[PDB]
Amino acid sequence: CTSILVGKKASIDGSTLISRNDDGHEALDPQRFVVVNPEDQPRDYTSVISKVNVKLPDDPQRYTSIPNSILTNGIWPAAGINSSNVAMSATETITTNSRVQGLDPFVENGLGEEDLVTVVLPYVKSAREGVKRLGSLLEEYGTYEPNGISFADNEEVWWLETIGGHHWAAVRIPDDAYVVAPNRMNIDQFDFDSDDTLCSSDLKDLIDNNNLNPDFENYNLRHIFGSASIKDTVYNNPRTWYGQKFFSPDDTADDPMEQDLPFICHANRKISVEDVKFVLSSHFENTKYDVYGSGSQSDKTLFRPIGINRNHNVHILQIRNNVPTEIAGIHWLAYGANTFNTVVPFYANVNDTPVQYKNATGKFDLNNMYWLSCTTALLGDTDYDFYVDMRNDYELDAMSAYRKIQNDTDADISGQKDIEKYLENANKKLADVAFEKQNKLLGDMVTTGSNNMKLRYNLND
Amino acid sequence: CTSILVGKKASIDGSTLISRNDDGHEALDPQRFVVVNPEDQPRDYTSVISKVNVKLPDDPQRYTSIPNSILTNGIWPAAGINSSNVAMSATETITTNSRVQGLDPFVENGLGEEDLVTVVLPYVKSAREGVKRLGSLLEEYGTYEPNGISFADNEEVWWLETIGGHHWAAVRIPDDAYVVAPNRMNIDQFDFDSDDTLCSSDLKDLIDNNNLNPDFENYNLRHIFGSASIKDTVYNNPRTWYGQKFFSPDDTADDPMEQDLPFICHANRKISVEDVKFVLSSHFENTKYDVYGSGSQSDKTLFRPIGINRNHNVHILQIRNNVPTEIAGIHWLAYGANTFNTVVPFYANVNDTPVQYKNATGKFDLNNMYWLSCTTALLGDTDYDFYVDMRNDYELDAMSAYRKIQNDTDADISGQKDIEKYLENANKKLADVAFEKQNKLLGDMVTTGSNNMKLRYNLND
Amino acid sequence: CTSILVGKKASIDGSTLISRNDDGHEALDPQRFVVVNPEDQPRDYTSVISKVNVKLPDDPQRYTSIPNSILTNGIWPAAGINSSNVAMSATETITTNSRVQGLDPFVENGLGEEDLVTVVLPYVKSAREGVKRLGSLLEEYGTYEPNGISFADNEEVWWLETIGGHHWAAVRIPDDAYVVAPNRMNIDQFDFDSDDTLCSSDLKDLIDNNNLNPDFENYNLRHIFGSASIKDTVYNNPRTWYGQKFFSPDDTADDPMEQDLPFICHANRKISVEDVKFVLSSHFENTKYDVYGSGSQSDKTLFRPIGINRNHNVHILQIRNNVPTEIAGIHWLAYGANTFNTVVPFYANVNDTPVQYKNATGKFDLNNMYWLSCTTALLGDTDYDFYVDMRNDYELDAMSAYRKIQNDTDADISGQKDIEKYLENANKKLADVAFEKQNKLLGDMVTTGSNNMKLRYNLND
Amino acid sequence: CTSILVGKKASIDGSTLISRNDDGHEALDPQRFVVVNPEDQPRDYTSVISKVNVKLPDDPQRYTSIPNSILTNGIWPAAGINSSNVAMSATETITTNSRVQGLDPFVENGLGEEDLVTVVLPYVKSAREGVKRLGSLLEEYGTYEPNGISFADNEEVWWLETIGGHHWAAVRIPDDAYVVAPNRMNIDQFDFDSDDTLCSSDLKDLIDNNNLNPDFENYNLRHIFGSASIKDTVYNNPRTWYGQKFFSPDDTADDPMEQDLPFICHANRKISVEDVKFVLSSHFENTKYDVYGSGSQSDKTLFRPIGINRNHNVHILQIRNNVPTEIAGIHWLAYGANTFNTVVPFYANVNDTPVQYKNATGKFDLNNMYWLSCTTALLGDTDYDFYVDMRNDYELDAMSAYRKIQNDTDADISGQKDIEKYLENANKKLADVAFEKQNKLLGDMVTTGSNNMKLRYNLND
Repeated sequence: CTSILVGKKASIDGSTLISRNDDGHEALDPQRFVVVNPEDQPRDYTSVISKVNVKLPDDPQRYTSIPNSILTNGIWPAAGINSSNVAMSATETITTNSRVQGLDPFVENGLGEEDLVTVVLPYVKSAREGVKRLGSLLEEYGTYEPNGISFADNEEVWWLETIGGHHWAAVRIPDDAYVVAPNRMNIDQFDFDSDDTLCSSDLKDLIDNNNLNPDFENYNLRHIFGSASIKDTVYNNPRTWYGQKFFSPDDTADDPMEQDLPFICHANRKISVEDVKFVLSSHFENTKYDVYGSGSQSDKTLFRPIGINRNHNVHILQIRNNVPTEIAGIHWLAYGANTFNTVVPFYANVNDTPVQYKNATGKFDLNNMYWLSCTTALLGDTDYDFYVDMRNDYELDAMSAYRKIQNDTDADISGQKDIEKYLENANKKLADVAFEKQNKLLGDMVTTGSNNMKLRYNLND
Repeated sequence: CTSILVGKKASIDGSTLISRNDDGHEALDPQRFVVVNPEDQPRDYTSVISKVNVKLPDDPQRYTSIPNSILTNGIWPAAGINSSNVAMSATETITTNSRVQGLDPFVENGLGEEDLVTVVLPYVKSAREGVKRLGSLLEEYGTYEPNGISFADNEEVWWLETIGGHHWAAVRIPDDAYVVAPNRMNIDQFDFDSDDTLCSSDLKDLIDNNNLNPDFENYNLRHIFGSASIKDTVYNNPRTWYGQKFFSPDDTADDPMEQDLPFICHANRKISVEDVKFVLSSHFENTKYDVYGSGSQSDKTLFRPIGINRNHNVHILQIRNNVPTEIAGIHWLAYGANTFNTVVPFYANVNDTPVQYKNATGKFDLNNMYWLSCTTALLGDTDYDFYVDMRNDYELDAMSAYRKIQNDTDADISGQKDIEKYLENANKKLADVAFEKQNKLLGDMVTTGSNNMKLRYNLND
Repeated sequence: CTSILVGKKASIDGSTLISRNDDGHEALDPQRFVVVNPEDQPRDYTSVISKVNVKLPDDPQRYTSIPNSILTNGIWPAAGINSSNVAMSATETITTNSRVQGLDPFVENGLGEEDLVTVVLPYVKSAREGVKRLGSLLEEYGTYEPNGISFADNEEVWWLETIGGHHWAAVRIPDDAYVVAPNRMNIDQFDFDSDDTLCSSDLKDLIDNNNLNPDFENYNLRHIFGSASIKDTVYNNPRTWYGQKFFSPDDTADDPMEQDLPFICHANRKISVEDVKFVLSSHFENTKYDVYGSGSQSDKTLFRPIGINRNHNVHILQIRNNVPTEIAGIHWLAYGANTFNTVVPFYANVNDTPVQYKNATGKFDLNNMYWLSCTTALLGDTDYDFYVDMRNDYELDAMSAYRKIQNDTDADISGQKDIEKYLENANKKLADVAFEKQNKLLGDMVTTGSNNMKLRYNLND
Repeated sequence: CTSILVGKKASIDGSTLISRNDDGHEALDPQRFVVVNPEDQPRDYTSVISKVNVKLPDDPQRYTSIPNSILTNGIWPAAGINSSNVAMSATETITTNSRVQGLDPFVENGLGEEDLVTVVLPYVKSAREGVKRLGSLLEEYGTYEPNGISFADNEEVWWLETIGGHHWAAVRIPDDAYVVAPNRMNIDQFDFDSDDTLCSSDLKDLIDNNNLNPDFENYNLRHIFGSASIKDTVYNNPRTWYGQKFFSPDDTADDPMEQDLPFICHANRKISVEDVKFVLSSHFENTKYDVYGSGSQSDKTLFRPIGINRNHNVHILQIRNNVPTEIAGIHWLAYGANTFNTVVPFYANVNDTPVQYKNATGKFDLNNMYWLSCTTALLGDTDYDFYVDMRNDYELDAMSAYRKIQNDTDADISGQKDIEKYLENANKKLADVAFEKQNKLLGDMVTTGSNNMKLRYNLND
């Protein structure tokens, strides 16, 4: 996974943004876009992987989610926005080390990424409440994974990292800052006296009493609890670097392998949703590390890209401030490898979701946006330079169309007597256009690509 | 397309220059050099592509133009000079983005490059009037394309860029400055209240009220309304870079991909017509990005060149100041890929145009300069290093001959009782010499090239 | 051609030097060393190429010359020294541009390189007079070529460049300076009012009144009248660069393509004849641009070398100051590609020339130094690294022998009752040794080279 | 040849050192180690090559020498130490130029390297006397070669260079300095009145009166009398550079081709015999110019190495100051390519020499150290990286053994009643150990190498 966080003074529109590529192990695994209404939310939750049992409050809020179609390993809701306009994305798999694992081992029947959104998001009314509730659950039930989790509301953005079986720490991202986070523990310098941090009450004592701190001065949490491995230099650090080079070119050096890139960054400009999707779709464009580029075979395959075949979904959760609260929450969503899709700005304030995004099953169905998007990206991968111009045209054309619908819908929000019905209609329009444009792109690729098949022999007359 | 603009204090002769390569989608598409006399100008205009219907004034001025021979997609006049010695070239396709397109979408039945010179140039008496008329027409009819348009008179040079379906902005190029503009939105730092700018009356409000501005301070129009894409780094920015490296070597760094190259520039010397034609004919000579050069296959094909197979026409519109107004307007013109042609300084103050430049049809005819020039450039492309010395000799020889004719014609202008007839004779002499030299060049290439054919076997005795 | 000029305070011996490689279009074209006595000089001269007719004074001075053996295109005397010890070399083909050619075109029945030494050198008694006579002849008869011409006497060295059909400019080289000049216009910064310059009386007015000056300040003649082309960067500038790198290493940068290398230079040491011959024989040794070196095929062939297959003759004209005037004039001479020859210091104060240097015809004859030298260089070219050690040995051995003869001849000059006969005998001794050593070199190359033929099979016992 | 000189304050032990690789034309040419006793020294000397006849004094001193086994071209004694503990090595072939050769040509019946040690060393009692005697003989008899000659006693080290047929100059090396000298004239800045210089009485007049000095100020003898050729950049300068990079790394730049490397140098540490042998055995290790290294074929063969197949002998002549004079003179000696031998510290104060070093003939005999060493080095050359570890072990083991014998012999010197018999016994022990270790090395190489022959097929069981 790759995550990007943006504070409300750092965005182009004064919104908060939290985002993640939901990358799995297998390339394909069908995803659904689903609103969980309170009557359908469990009060007695049991996980599939760990068999953890959690009793949940009887007053859950409605929330958007991105559950797996195939439920063999549980729900895996990934991310969503609740009716208090709180956003949450879980998880970014991060790293740990043997010194802390030796003191606080993973808990086999604890919580995992399978579970976190389901057991946290419906029950909180701010990003800080989300952090605190998740922290409480980790302390009580434990976890069997090293994870990073983002929270946001219209004011604040937070990043929480889990540490061993029960511990955790979290930082409020400054309003004017952004973060790019790969699969490596991220939190660096950490102030135990700050109003902008939270952690296990015993965290400082854990560090101090067990000689966990490698540094002569101060506390850097990933130095203490995380990794700085050789694998980090190729799997993780280059992703951070490329994102920081894009947003902070004059503050970022030219070593993608750097182990101490800052966590919190300040861009040279305000950040758009388009900017976030670009980085989340990237493959080190204009460097020798681009698998579609001009580098040697070894350089082209050295680094894990951000856009990747096993992007199952990408979500950008936006809580806007330039609008009434009933349209503030936007669950931007796309499926499949991010090179050939576009995120669609779905209104989160709805009771149901569009058919092309809700209805994927294990059966291949090109009327569904998961399967259609995956198919497009695979074809594109076979000859990227041949298809990229069509791709670029499609991106501009589709995003323009989404924004027109959003602008029109926003403009007429006043006086609507059935808001959810009004916004469900807007989301249907968005999904319809997204499907039509995705389908037209694949058709254009198939038509032009077929002219360029190996199995051809033309008379040039 | 690629455009170059030169202010009156920046030129070697105190003239204004606006120029463009008229690049199309197909490599070949026959062009004509045509004077549209007032009786030939429509009063009720309807386009072919969009079916926009524009009622035009009943007092059009005579103007030069470069219409397509084949009228399937409309007239496509490209550029010309009117009898008020105002020059116009339309268009340079530029870029846009989804945020502004979402607010002011393209207008399907609006104006396009097909139309602009025809509906603007005949009705204005200054460059500034051209800007204002085009602006009004965009507001009245809309547009379906993102375009850059140049205007000039003997005093001023202006660049207008269209923004969404109806908006626009324009900058007066400083007298001592030049611009190199590729297919990317160009206007950068922008003062709405400056004497040197014009724009939509609502442009600043559009930006401010809709959070379009990505920058912390000030207004940069291409930051706001344009693109800074990966495709820009290979398709657009290197052309700007190569031109600025040629004119401003000590003010230009060594990164062709740079996204924030200046719009307005100041050269280290005064600029000649020969200089402009060189840059408009270039292919990154003496860099690894030259397709005819020594670089790797990937480097050689990485960047879009300026001289290119689909140069349909190249024009340099010159309004001179060292001469009586009746010979101030010069419509420099050539056809086909710019590597093997020369621009000819046609006097614009004429009622008709020379046969070798006027009469191209869809039938291949090597007596016509469009077909002859394309044929020369194609053969030259097959072995550039073999033919370039003949090419270079021809360029000097031809340009010298044109300048002799111009100097002689200028010198005898006083007392001429029929100016148009006098200048038509001069243009006939220019076209006759241009044809003879183009033909001699092709002949020399065919004669020498035939000696070097693959299908050969010589006894070396 | 490549020319090198050295002022009297810049040479190791206080002499003036002017030199040139006389490079033709065809590789071989037999040359002769000939003294033209007054009775054999035309009074009614007509050229072969242009049919120009020039009435000449009835009092010509004796002069050395290097006429073509084959007179199909006229005499082509190249260079010589007259009995006033004035030296002249004509010409170095230079460049021009279309702006000046349009104002002052070439004159088809004008003077050319075929003619210049013949119509100027016999009639002047100083280098400055040479400049003025040539300037006057250009005004009276015109020219059909762009040319650079060197003049020298025991005090001064001048460089004249022709500009269009009739104009010209000339610079006196500072005493302590040198110049390296390729086939490109050379004169840069120019002070019209200096005693060190001469030019067309209307030159400044031509520039000022016709907007020829591209620079914001001052007058740079090659900026105004010459070229700075892409071809210059590979054909011309690297030769200037290599020479300046050799003489002025600490004042010369590392870009061979530089368009604004200085005209007038100051070396870090005094300059010898051996030095001049080295540069005139060079092929970018110890750079990737050496065709005999280690660079890529494209780098090895990118630049025009100074030593080259079409070196027809090389001459270094020396006017000495450490000796009586009767032995001051030395016409150093060699034939064929400069890689495998040596210049021989012939006394110019003679009435006839040595047979091996005088008698080349169109019939191949290895008893003649032209054909023998060409043959040696061709064989050497086939495996330069294999033959270069023999070459280097030969150069030292031959030059040592010439200097011994010169030293002995100089030492015994006092009291000689027939100076011309005494010096003719010395020249015969010089030519005899030159032939013997050239022949011995070729013999050694043939003997050793034959051992290394492809057509071989040896038993290694 | 390559020579290294070390002043008495520059050595690790306070000795003087002069050294040279005696490199011939053919790879192999058997050498002998011979003491010439006074009764066997000619009084009427005639050379073989030049047939020069020299009457010599009737009181020659005993001296060591390294004559050729095959006397076809004369004795060629190379180097030795006389009974006054004066050392001499002749010669290092150097360079010259045509300007001085033209004034003072080689003398065909003069002295050469064949002769010099024989006619100088037996007759002088100091290094300075050696210099003066050689200078006198050059004036009396002349020379037919350009040569450098080293002299030393326990106080001083001198370098003499011959100039033309009769001239010469010499510099006393500063006590704290070293020199590395290749086959190029070496003496640079030169003070005619220093007590540290000696030269031809007319040398300054020769320079001044004949304009031989190329420099604006001062006298640099190799600028005046030597070469700075292209061949120097590959044959000579890189050897100087590599030695200076080794001894003076922080005072030496990174251009091996540099023409003005200093003659006199100052190392960053004191210099050992082991250090000198390393440089004299080197082949640009750890650079791309190492023929046994990782460079391209052209880079690996571009420079002449110091250790080389035609090292016939290497000698390091040491006059010690830490011991009584009767054991001060050490004639370090080895044979064959220096990559696979070790220098042995023979005491010079002896009447005869060890059989393994004295008795080589033209018949191949592996009981002799010349043939055994050559054989070892050839085998080593066939796979250097395979044999180099055995080579390195052998060098340490052998040098350790020699030093033990030297230390024991030095310690027991007092009271030895027959000094020559005592030191001849020591030299026998040294030669015996040297042979045994050289033989063991070759045996180990043959044994391990045989396992790695191409002509093999092993069952891997």
